[PDB]
Amino acid sequence: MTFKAIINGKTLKGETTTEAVDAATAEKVFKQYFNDNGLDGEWTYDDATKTFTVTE
Repeated sequence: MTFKAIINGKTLKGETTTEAVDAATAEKVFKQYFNDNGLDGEWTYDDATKTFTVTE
């Protein structure tokens, strides 16, 4: 199922999207992207609107 995760930090912008079949599918697919900045933030799961909230 297609999804859209958003990232926003104290003074850092962010915005992207990705598809996931399970709650872990997006967590395992993002674990490779998070390395880009090397952050340790968290991601929320909102199927009601199909959007994941993240704070860098």
